[PDB]
This record gives sequence, structure tokens and C-alpha cells, in this order.
Amino acid sequence: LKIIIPTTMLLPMTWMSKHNMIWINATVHSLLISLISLSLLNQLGENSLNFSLTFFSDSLSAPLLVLTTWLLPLMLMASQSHLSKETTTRKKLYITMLILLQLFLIMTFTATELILFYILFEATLVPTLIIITRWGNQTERLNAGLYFLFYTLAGSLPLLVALVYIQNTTGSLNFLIIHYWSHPLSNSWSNIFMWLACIMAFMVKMPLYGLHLWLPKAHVEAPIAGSMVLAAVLLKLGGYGMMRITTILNPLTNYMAYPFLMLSMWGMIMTSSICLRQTDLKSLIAYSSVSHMALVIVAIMIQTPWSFMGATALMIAHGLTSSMLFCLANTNYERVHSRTMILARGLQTLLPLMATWWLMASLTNLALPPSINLIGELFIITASFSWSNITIILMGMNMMITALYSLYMLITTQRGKYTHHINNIKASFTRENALMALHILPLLLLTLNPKMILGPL
Amino acid sequence: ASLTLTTLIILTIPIMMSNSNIYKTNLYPNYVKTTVSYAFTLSLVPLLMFMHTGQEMIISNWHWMTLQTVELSLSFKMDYFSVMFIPVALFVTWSIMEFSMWYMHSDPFINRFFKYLVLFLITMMILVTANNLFQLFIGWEGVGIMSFLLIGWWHGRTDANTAALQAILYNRIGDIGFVLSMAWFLTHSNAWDLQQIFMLNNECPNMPLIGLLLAAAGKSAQFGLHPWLPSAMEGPTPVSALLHSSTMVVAGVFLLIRFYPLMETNKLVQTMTLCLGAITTLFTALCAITQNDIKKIVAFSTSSQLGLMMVTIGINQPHLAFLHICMHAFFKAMLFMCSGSIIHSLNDEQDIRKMGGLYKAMPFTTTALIIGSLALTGMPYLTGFYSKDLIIEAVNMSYTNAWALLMTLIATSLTAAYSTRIIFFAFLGKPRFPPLVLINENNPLLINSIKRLLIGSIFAGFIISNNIPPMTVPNTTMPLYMKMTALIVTIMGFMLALELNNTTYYLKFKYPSQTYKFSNMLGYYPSIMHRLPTYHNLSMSQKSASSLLDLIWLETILPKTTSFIQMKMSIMVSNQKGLIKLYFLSFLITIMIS
Amino acid sequence: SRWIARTFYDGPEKNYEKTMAILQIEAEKAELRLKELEVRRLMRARGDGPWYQY
Amino acid sequence: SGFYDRRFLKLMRFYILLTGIPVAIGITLVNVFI
Amino acid sequence: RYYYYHREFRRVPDITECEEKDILCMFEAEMQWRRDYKVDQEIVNIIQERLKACQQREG
Amino acid sequence: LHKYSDIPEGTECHRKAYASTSIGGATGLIVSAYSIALKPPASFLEGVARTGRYTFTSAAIGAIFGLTSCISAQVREKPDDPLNYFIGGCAGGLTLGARTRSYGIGAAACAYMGLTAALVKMGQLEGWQVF
Repeated sequence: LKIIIPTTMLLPMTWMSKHNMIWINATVHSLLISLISLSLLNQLGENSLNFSLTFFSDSLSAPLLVLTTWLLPLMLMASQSHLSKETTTRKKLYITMLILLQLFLIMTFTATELILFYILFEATLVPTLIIITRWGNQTERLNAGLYFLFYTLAGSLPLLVALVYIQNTTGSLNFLIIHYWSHPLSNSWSNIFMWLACIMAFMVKMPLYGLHLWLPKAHVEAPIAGSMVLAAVLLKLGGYGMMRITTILNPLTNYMAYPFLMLSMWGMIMTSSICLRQTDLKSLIAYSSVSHMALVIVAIMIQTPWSFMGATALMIAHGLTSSMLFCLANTNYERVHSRTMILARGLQTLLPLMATWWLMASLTNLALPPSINLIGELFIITASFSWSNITIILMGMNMMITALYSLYMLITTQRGKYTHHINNIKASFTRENALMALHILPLLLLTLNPKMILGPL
Repeated sequence: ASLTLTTLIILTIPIMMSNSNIYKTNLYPNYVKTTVSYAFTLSLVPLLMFMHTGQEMIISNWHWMTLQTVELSLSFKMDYFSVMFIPVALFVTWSIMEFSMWYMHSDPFINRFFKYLVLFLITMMILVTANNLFQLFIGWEGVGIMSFLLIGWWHGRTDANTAALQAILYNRIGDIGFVLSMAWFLTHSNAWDLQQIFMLNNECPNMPLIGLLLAAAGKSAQFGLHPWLPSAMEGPTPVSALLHSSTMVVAGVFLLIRFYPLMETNKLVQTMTLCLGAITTLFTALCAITQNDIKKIVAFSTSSQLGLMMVTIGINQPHLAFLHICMHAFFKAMLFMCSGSIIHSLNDEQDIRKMGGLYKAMPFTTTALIIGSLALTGMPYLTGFYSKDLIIEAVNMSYTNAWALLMTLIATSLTAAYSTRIIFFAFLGKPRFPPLVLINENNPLLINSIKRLLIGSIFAGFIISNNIPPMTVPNTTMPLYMKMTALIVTIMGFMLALELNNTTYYLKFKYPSQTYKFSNMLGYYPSIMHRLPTYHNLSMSQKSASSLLDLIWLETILPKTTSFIQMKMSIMVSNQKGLIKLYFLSFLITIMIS
Repeated sequence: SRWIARTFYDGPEKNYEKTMAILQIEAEKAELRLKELEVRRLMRARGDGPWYQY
Repeated sequence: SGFYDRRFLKLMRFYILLTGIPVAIGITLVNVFI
Repeated sequence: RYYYYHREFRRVPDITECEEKDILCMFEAEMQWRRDYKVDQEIVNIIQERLKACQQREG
Repeated sequence: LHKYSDIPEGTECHRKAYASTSIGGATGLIVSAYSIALKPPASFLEGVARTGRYTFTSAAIGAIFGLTSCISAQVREKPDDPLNYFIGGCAGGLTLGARTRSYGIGAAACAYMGLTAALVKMGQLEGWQVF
């Protein structure tokens, strides 16, 4: 409850801030509160950490919480030149969306009641909608808003009714006791619909291959501050919840995993394949993101402890790397407004350091050792391989294509001739370098100490 | 103990100095050549403490992440292999340093180039030294990506980029197998450590060895995976000399070398290894017979050498298989560097057919290339002998499939073949390079470089064959033609290739036969295995996946459905009208029903 | 590590006692809710109870 | 122009080291004594 | 040389004997069982390390 | 519906099929009733044409559904699992597909009518309360 109050407190500070100083206020204090968030990380080796009756802090949540606190300043640094000509009241209105959003995240990670966790889980939907719809560019964003929305709700609503049901068929809905009082549900037919009811929402919010259609069309549209959250976090939280509710279910999961393991094991290779031939970059990144989330979702469903370790690691790593690629693409989009990848051409020739960030970022996208991305991925391949010796033949193809398109986005938008007439480029601001250095440094330090990121298992 | 770890770690420091202003200075690189020099000087010592008393060591200074049961940790085993191999790499790479200072002396960003050199070598050290398998994987993949950064050095021309992407692609295809094995040892042996795995696997492993074999095929450019290596010559020469000659590609079999006893557990592994390594020697050497680039020829050569040593593993003689590498590096670095001297001398014209006949124009390079070609050829007391002869002889006296041995024979013939091709066209003829002659062998550092590699190139075979403990246990009896065969096949090579080449000199235009077009089209293999599957996939990834599967059905099935049904329903219920008699009568019948 | 363990955190004990009290409370609510549903089904079934009678 | 990049590195290195020194030295002093 | 020393935890009765609904028994005994589990993992770590030691130690 | 409910199992396919035909006919008369009520046909003969249309269609759907269901029960002899209705469910749409002379509407009707029927059987098995 200590970290959460100041996060509320920035709002008065934002509104009362002097009209041309607000960015500094929000930035500085968001950084501070990040550092305060960091003290939470300690956890415990046995019992899940506890607080109030209404919050707790499992090891599974803590690295995520630290991340979520960490992103706000970043989105500020990205945004604060993207917008300028906007009126003061409107801007001041704008950062409120962001911070209000993370406030809902800090609340929805520590949970504890799964109904509280749900209502916040779905409460996140509003500010991100407002941001996608009012500050996205080009027309399609309007339509995009809808896809982002109903796909969540159409998933979430049954989950809601299901939750209420359980607290009637058993005692409390609270997480700790339900972790302890847990008892198997089995076959029949009612129990199966219980299963899908308690899974489909979580498997929508982190896109599944049959359902992911909204996600690219969100990322095409949203202003970058919306993109960073919509990619780096919300997917991951859907994963967090699905890791939560699996305390119940079993043994039924053994019987119901298969169809989703097919949509995932096939959808990964598939979406990655589509990823190999996009017209424009901002989408390419998005499909890369789905192509990695499929790994998380099988990692959850095979339910082996290695698979949850790998689940956690990959969730965080993909968070940072995806956000990084997005800001790193928006920079080009601002310098030339091309959006289409083909126009950028020989961008390396005209400026170097960005090429370096392209290198680091893509390089960890493909995941090579000892990136936490990689190590996150290798575990789940291990447990998957334990689950079925054949499965490797699928995973391997992923590790093929994720190489290719990743390097591809590098070599197509960089190496090669400059376009001649594009005079628009203007030699890299300090905030740009500052920003992406801020993404990538934590990501590299973090490899030194995995043991604090692997999570509860 | 302190010694080896120092002979690694000091290499790291210049990269650290990369942010320091000295890096921005022209002055930087010579600190690097000196750095590798000291590194070598230090590097000899462990080998000698390894000599007379023969001790070996493993250290694992720091556990990195303690999982349940498994606790992986970095661990530098320093066995025979890892100790012996380091001075070699330091040595040749030091020569490459000195060479590159001249080869690139005009070039901007040269400092960055050296940074990438050291950055590569250190990863190579990560690979040769690592005990714990995962650490072997970081060394693996990291070497791969350094290969990518260097191949694309002249990033402007597209061909460099395609070459780079191609190399990363085939390496990755190997990496699939590497991961398969890497998982399987953990699932079964519960390990990722050579101690564990060697200990617990007396039983036959029916499958991990083959995927690991595929990984070994990755870097090593076996037949199924050869082409990236020829295409990797497109990067600037000192790079290709650096690692495509030796320091990179040999590691791909080095991996397989590390795991000999498990291979020994199976028969099918030694089998298939031989089964393929032979045919890649042959199939590569054939293309090597008839090319026109200096460097392509030398490339096909190096891969063919790799196939040969690959059967050397597959013949169940790992020790010699390792022995061949240590000799091989000197030879190949010699060839690429002298070739670099030619190419730089002439304003860079790789094509032999307009390469001059300059036997006298650059006499020292001539000498160098001669001892080099003789070394690769396998002359009886020169350095290449102590590998090649012992190898192919051991293959002879071993029980095995014979047809592969036959392939080893044609291959070792063709070695002499292309090796005479390059000599012939490079030197003997009356010169035919375009007039003006900027030729200038002179520039002392280059001289010193080639000098040192010659020195190793002649003494090392004898010195090292002598100093090493007799793990080989020699086969020396029946019959006499046994030992002769290695020579006579060579002699047939020079006689046929040279008389043929002279017959090319006698007017009479002819037009190519099919065999010529075949072997000179690199086996047709790139031109079919690249223009085909890539087309079916990139088409498929749009003809289907990007389009109808996911932009047009997957959206039809549930957004567009509901969105249409509500169009129909909504226009149906809200029927605009509103005449009373209508719905009012509807109230009636709904009452009658109710 | 010691100094951090002093200035910031605490022994497990507080965590442990807190967890204890939590589990007790929430358990009590759980059982009470179930019992309440029993009482309600019966009381509506019979009308014998004070608070469903019409 | 290479000015903007080198400036960025000057800044970044300057701060990471600015706080960097007191910390490293503090760790060393803690190592040798207590 | 101000210094630390080892901590140890007292035994508690196990889940098998606490009744079907006490949470506190299930909880105390749960933490005990968990500690015991982690411990056992550490022991297997040790025996593997001794295995590696023997393996390398042979010539 | 109580009449239709006493299948039993799937024995005597005709006895069942007649009942399903009856239900389909009933719903057809209702839909025809509101349709006439809210879409004033103009010229009453056209109105009876309309009601003849809907009535016959829904009756047909009920017939074919019923008998395919019971036949599947009397052939697979599983006979109790929900899939046993689903074929008939899938069949029903095709019937609807025939009168509409459209592959599209017939195709969709197959899938959704199938899933609905399957849920119905599943519900009889599980005593789902709906109301």
C-alpha cells in the first residue's frame, strides 16, 4: 500500500504542475517510485510474501510489478516530443491516462481476490481505449478501438460469471485458501465448460493464434505510448492471471490442453511465417510478438515447473524487447513519416548509433545467449520436449524463422543505399538514445541475476 | 589455473577500452596486436606445464543460477584439447592482426573492424574452453553472430548481406539439432555437464547423437549445408582468412570431437558421420577443381578438408581428427593471406583468368604459396603430412565401408588438383593482368606475418607430432603400397591436372561438356536449393498464411459473421415503419400465445 | 546484506504471523458464506425462519 | 555529423561513472575491513 | 569481526494428522513440507557435485 | 414437448420423427404469425403462401433432424453421447440450406444448429436449469 499511494499522488501533482514543466515532474517522480518499487523484489524463498488482507506479493508478481512501475517514465520520454502543439490542459489530461493505467496495473498484479483481480483486469481496458482512439493517427484507429475492445470483453464476461459461481460452490474466492483448499474438477460436461470459461479470457488477452487479429490492428494505430503498454504489459498480465487460475483445474487440464496446444504449436510457426513478409514495420513487430506469446501459452499449458520458470522469464524479456522495437520504429516513422519499411532504406549510412540499437534489439529478439529471452525460451522447449519428443521439430522451425525476419528488419531498413531525396532526417536527439539505452541496459544487467526473475517455481 | 584464465581474460580489456578516447585514435589497433602477442606469450606456459607432467584441470569459479537439482555454472575445462588449441588461435589471429593493419590501411572504421576481431576471438575462446554445455552454446551462437557482423562488413552491396543472412540461416538449421540434443541430455541424463553426461551414459543413446551431429554439420559445412561457406568469401579477405579458414568452421566438428565416448557408444553415429563426411569431401573437391576466384577455390578446399577430418572422426579416431585442425589453420591462413597480397596488389581482381602470371613479380608471395600448397598437398615430411597420411592410412587399415574410402581417395587426388590449378594460373603463365603494374610486395609487417606462418608451417608438424603423448597407438605393418597410396594418388593428381591444363593451351575451341557445366556450377545445388524452396515458402507465406488464412478467413469467421448478423437483425427489428395496426395486432397474437 | 536486513526488511516471523491471521480470517468468512446459503435455502423452503416470510 | 552521438556517450558515461565511483569504492572498503 | 550464525526451524506435526478443514495445520505443515523439499533438492545437488568431482578426478 | 421427450433412447425412429415434425411445425406457425403481423403481406393469398413457406420449412427441419438423430442412435448404438444429436444438428442446417438455395446460409446453419443441438443433449444429460 506504500508504493500505490504516491502513484495516485502524481495526479494532483500533474494537474497542479506548471504548464511547461509537467514532463519533468512526472518523469522524475515516476523514476523515484520505480526505485521504491524495486525494494519489493526481495520476496521469500518459501511462503509467498503478504501484506494487507487485500494484497499479497508472490514472486511471480514482483518482477512484473517492477517492470510495470519502470515503464511509465519511458512512455513519457517517448511521448513528450510526439506531442507538443497540443493544448496544456489536454496534455495534462493525457499523462493522466498513462499513470491511471499503471495504477490499475500495480493494483491488478498484487491481486488478491480473483474478483478484485478480475475487475481491475478488465478495468485496464478503458484508458488504453481512450488512448488508442483519441491519439492514434490515421482513420483505421477508430475501427481498431472496437477490435481491441470486444475481444477482451467477449472473453472476460464469461470468466466473470464463472468466478462468481465458484465462490458459491466453495467457500471463499480468495487466492491463498483456494490454493490450499483446491480440489480436482473432472470430466463430465459441466466441468469442461467451467474449464473454457476460466481459460478463454486469459487466452484472448494474450493473443492466441486463432484470435490474435485485433492485436496487429491495435499496434498499427496506437500512439506509441499506447503501443508500449499494449505490447509489453497487457499480454503479459493475461499470462499472469492464467498462471494464477491454474491452481484449480487439474486433472482436467491434462485432457483439455490438446486443442490449444495445436493452435499454439502451429500458430507460432504460422504467424512467424506471416511475419516474414510484412509490408510495413509497425506490424512486423506485432506479429513477432504473437509469435513469441504462443511459446508462453504452451509453456503454461504443459504445466511442468520448468515451463513456468520459462514462462516468467520469457514474459518479461519479451516485454522489454518488444517495447524497445516499437519506440525504435517510431523514431523512423517520425523522421520520415514513411511507415512502410521500404522507404527508409539506407538509414545506417546517415546516422550510426541507431543502427547500433537496431543491432542490440533485433539481436535479442532472435534470442542468442545468454539473453534472458533465450534462457526463458530454452526451458520451455525443454519441458515441452519432455511432454512430447516430437515437439522439438516444431520449436526448431520457430528458432529458424525468428532469426530470419528479425535480421530481415535490420537489413532492409538499414544496410543498403540511402534514398536520395529524403532530406527530412535530422541527426538523433538525446532523448532518443537516452530512451532506448533505458530499455536495453536493464535487459542486459538482468542476465547477471536471473535467479530473481525466474519466479515462484 | 591462474594462467589459463589470464590467457583468456586479458583479451576482454581492449573492448572495454573501446569507449575510451584511445579507441577514437588511429593509434588503437597496434595495442590490439600487441595484446594478442602478450596473450600468446602467456598462452604458451600452460601448454608446457601440460607437457612434461601432463596435468589437466577444470575450474568453475562461479555458479550462475542454481535450479532445483540442476545447477548450471560456468566451467572452464582445460583438457588436452582446450589447452593445445588456444596457442594456435592466438598465433594465427595475431598474424591476421598484423596482416589486416596493412590490408585495410586505407579503410575508415578500421578500428571498429579490429574491435569486431577481438570480439570474435573471445567468443571462440568461449567455445573451445567451455565444459558446461550451455556455455558451449553461448560460445556457439555468439561465434555465429560474429560471423554475421563480419560477413556483412561491406554492407553496401546487397550480395554481402545475402551472404551474411545465408550463413546465419544454415547455422540456425544446425542450431535446431543442437537444441534437440541439449534438451535431451537434460531430460534424460539430467546434466548439461560433460562429467555428468560421460558418467551416466554407458547405455546407447539412439537419438541425441544424430541431432547433435546435425549441429556439427552446421558450422562445418557438410554436404547438405555447404553453400554458405563458399558465399562467405564475399566479406573482406582477412575476415574469411580469420575463421572460414580455421577459427570458426573447425569448431563445428570440434563439438563432435568433444563428445567422442558417446559416439563410441553407438555404431550408427560413426557410421553416418563417415557416410556423409566422405561424400562432402568429394562433392566439394569436384567444384574446387574448376573455379576462377582465388578465394572460392580456397574455400572449397577448406570445406573439403573439413569433410576429410569429419570422416577422421567417423572412422573412430578423434585424436588425429583434432590433430588435423592444428595443422590446417596454418595452411589455410597462409593461403588466404598470400592471396590477400595478390589481390591487394592488383587493385583486387579475384578472377584467375585475368590474374596475371606473376611468378617473378612477387617472389616472396610465390615462395609462401608454394610451401602452402605443398603443405595442403601432404608432402612426406612437411607439416600437412603428419595429419593427412596418418589419417588416410588409418582409414585404410580400419574396418569400414569401403566406398567412402574410395571417396577419400578421389578427394585427396583433387586436393592436388586444385592446388596445382591455383599455382599454374597464379604464376607460371606470361602475365595477362591489365597494364600499369601497381605491384608492390613491400611493407615489412606483411613480410613478418607470412614469415611466422611459414615457420610454423614447416616445423609444427614435426614438433607437435613429437611432443604429444601416444594416444594414437600406431598401426605399422601390412602392406607396402599402404603408405605409397597417399603419394601416388597425389602424383596422379598433378600429372592429370597439369597435362590437362597444358592441353588447354593449344588453340582449338571446343565448348564445355556437361560435366564441366556441372562441377563449375557448384553442383547446381545453390541455384536449385535457393531458387526453389524459398519461392514455395515466400509464396506460401502470402499466397496463404498472410492472406486467406489470417486476413480473410480468420477474420471472416467471427468478426465479420457477427458484424453481419447484427446488420440483418438490426435492420429487421428496427424496421423504420411504425404503423400502429402492425405491432398492435402483434400485441394481440403475443397475448394469445402467452 | 546485514545492514539492509536491518534498515529495511524483517525476519520471516512478521510475514508468518500475518499469513496466519489472514488465512484464519478469510477461512472464517468462507465457512460463514456456505453456512449462510444453507440457512437461506432452508428458510425459504419452509418459511419457518424470521426473514423470508411474506 | 558525429557530434550528437559522442555528446550522448559523454553524458551517459559521465553519469553512470559519476555515481559509479562512490559505489565501487564503497564496496571495496567494505570488503577490506568489515 | 561482528558475525552471523546459522538459523534452524523446529519440527511441527504434518498434514496427515491435521483434520480435513483446519487451514492452520495445513499451513504449518505445508511450510514444513516445503522446507523439507527444498532441502532434499539441495542434497541431490551435493551428491551430483561429488559425482562430477569423481568424474574429472579420474585420469 | 413432453410427448417428444419420452423418446425413449432412440427406439422407433418414426415415433420420434413425427414429434419433432410437430415441434418444427409449431415454431413455423409462430414465426409465420409474427411475420404476417409485422410485414403486411398485401393480398392475402400471398400471405398464406408465406406461411406455407415457413411452416413447411420448419416442419421439414424438425422431421429430418429427428429421424437422423434417432437413426444415428440406432446405428452407432453409442447411443447416449451428445454427438449423437450433432449430426442431425449438422443435417438440419442443410435442410435449411436446401430451401434457401444457398451454400452460405446452409453452411452456417449446419454449424450453429449443430452446436445448439449438441448443447441441448448435453443439457438433458446434465440437468441444466435454463429457467
